[PDB]
Amino acid sequence: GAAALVGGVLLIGLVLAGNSLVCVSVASERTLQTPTNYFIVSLAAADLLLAVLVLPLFVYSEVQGGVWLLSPRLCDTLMAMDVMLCTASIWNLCAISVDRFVAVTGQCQLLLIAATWLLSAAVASPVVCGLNDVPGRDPENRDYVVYSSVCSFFLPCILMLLLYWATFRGLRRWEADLEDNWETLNDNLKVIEKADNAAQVKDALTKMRAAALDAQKAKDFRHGFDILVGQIDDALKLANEGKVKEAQAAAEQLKTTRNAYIQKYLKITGRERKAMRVLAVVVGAFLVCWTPFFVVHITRALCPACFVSPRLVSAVTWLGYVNSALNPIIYTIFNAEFRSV
Amino acid sequence: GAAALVGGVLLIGLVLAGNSLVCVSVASERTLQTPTNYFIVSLAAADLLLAVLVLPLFVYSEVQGGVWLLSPRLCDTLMAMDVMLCTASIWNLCAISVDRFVAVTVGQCQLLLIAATWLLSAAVASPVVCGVCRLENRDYVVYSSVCSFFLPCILMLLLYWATFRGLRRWEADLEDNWETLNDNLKVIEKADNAAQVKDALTKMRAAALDAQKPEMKDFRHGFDILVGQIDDALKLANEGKVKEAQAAAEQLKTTRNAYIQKYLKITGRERKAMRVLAVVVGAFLVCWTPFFVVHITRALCPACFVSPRLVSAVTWLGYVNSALNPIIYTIFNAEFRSVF
Ligand SMILES: Clc1ccc(N2CCN(Cc3c[nH]c4ncccc34)CC2)cc1
Ligand SMILES: Clc1ccc(N2CCN(Cc3c[nH]c4ncccc34)CC2)cc1
Repeated sequence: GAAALVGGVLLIGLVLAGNSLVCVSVASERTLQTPTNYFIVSLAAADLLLAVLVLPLFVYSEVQGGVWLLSPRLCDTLMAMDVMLCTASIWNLCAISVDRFVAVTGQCQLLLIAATWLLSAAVASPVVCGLNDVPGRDPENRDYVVYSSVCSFFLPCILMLLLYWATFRGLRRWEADLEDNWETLNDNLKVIEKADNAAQVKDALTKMRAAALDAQKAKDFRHGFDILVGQIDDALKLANEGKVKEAQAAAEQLKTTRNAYIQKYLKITGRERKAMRVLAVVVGAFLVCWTPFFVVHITRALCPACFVSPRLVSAVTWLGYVNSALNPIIYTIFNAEFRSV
Repeated sequence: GAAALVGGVLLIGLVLAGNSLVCVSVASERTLQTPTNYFIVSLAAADLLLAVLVLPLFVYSEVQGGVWLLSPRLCDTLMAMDVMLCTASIWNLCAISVDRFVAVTVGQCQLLLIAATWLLSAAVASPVVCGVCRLENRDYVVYSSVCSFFLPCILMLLLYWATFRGLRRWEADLEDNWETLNDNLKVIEKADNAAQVKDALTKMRAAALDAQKPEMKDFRHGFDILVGQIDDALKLANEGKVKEAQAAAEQLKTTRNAYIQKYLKITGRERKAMRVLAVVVGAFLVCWTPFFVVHITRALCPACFVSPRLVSAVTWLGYVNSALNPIIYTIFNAEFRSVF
C-alpha cells in the first residue's frame, strides 16, 4: 500500500542530495567550470527545484490516493510548476546537446539557457484560470495537455535524435579526414623505404608533408607537431640532394619520432569518444524514463475509450521523476570526469 | 502564568539591545562599511521593526490568551507586517550567504539585491489585505511558508557548502604551488646543464603566476617581488651562468618560506570568517525551522491536532532568532569582538 511512501522519500532524499552536488562542484572549482558545465548546473538546479515545489506535494497527494483536498488555485500553481520544470529540464538537455557541437567557430551561452527557461514558462504559464474555472471540476485540460506534451516532449525528442545523429556523422567525418593522413603517411614511408630514384623519395616526402596540414583541424599537441616538421623538412632537403641512402635512416628516425606522439593522440581520440558515449547515455536515460510518461499523457488523454491503466499512470509518473535523479547519477557513476565530489 | 510575560518582555528588551547595539556600533566605528556588514543594516532595521510593530502587539495577544480584541483589519495589518519582516530577515540572511559565496568565487551590485529583498518581503505581505488572528488562510499559508523559508534555507545551505568547497580548492591550489616551488627549488639547488635550468625556471615562473589569484595588497607585493626575482634569475641563467641561478634561488627560497606565514594567517582568517556563517545559519535554522514546519503541516493536515501551546512555543522560538542574530554577529569576527 504505502510503497510510494518509502520509495517517495528515498527518491526525494537522493534527488535533494543528488543534483545539489552538481551545483556545489562547478560553482566551487575553476578547472571544471565550462559553458557545458554551466548548462549542466542550470539543468541540475532545475531538477533541484522540482524536488521541493512538486515532489513533496505530489507525494502527499499520492498518499491520499491521488485525491486532492485544497482549492483549485494551489493545484493549478503546482501543476504549472511541474510543467515548467519538466519543460525546462528537457530544454536544458536541448541546450546541452546543442552546445555539444565543437565544430563551430566567452560565447553567448546566456541565450540558450534564457530561451530554455522562457519557453519553459511560456509553454506552461497560460493556465487561463485553471481553464476558466471549468464547470464541475470537483477533485489537466484539453487542447493544452496536447500542447504541453508536444512542445515539451516530442519536439525535444526529435531534437535529441537530430543532435546525436549529427554528432555521429560529424565525428565520422573528422576521423575520415584524419584517416586520410593516417594512411598517406604510412604509404609514403613505405615508398621511401622502397623507392628507386631521387624523385620517388621526393614525392613520398611531399605527400608526407602534405598530410601534415590537413590534420590541423581540431596545449601539448602543439609542441609535438613542431619538432617532427623540422625533421620532415630535413629529410626533404636530403632527398633533394640525391641522398636516398641517407633518407632511409632519416625516415627510420622519423618513424621512431612520430610513433611517440601516436600514443598521446589516441588517448584524446578515446577522450572524445567517451564524451560522446556519455552524452548518448544521458539522452538514453532521459528517453527511457520520460517516454512511457508522455506516451501515456498523450494517448490516454487522446484515446478516451482505450485502457489507460491507473497503475500505469502512477508508474510512468514515478519513472519520469526517477529520470530527474538519473542524470546526476550519470555524471557520477557512469562518467568519471567529475572527480570533485 | 506570569513567567510567560516575563520571558516575553526580556526577549523584546534583548532584541532592542542587540539591534540598537548593531546600529550604534555601525554609527561609532566608521570601519564597518564593508560588504560583510553592509547587509547587517537591513537585518537590524527589520528586527527592530519586528520588535516594535509585532512583538508588543504579539505579546498583547499572547497574554490576552489568543482571543485578540482588535479589529480583524488591524489584525491583518499586523500579520502583514510580521510576514514582511520575517521574510526580510531571512532574505537578508540569504543575501549575506550570497555575498560570502560571490566574494569567494571572484563591486557594488548588492543595492539591487537588498532592494529586491525588501520588495519581495512586501510582495509576500500583500495578500493579507485580501485574506482569531492566526494565518486564517490555507492556500496563502503554504505559499508564504514555502517561498519565505523552504527556498532560502536550502539556497543558503547550498551556497554555504559551495563556499566550503571553493575555499578548500583555493587552499589546495596554493598548497600545490607551495610544494611545486619546493620541488623546483630543490631541483635547481642540484641542477646540471643549462637547458634543464631554463625549463625548470619557466615552470617556477608559471607556478608563481598561477598562484596569483588593507592587507590583501601586502600579499600580492610579495607575488610581484618573487616574479621579478624569478625574472632576475632567468636573465642570469639564460645568459649561460649556472651559479647565479643558485645565487638568486637562495633569496627566492627565503622569500618563499617567508610569505607562507602570512599565507597561513590568511587561511586561518578565512576559516574564522566562515565559521561565523556556519553558526549564524545553524542558529537561524534551529530557531525558524519548527515554526514553518508545523505551519505547513497544519495547512496540509487539517483534521490533525495542533495544540496552541505549540503555536506559542514555536512563535517564541522564531522570534529568538531575530533576538540572537545581532548578538551572534557581535560575538564573532574581530570587528565587534575586539572593540568591546
Ligand atoms: Cl490530486 C493531484 C495533485 C498533484 C498532482 N501532481 C501535479 C504535477 N503533475 C503534473 C505533471 C507531472 N508531469 C507532467 N508532464 C506534463 C504535464 C503535466 C505533468 C502531476 C502530479 C496530481 C494530482
Ligand atoms: Cl489570536 C492571535 C493574535 C495575534 C497573532 N499574531 C499575528 C502575527 N503573527 C503571525 C506570524 C508570526 N510568524 C509568522 N511567519 C510567517 C507568517 C506569519 C507569521 C503571529 C502572532 C496570532 C494569533
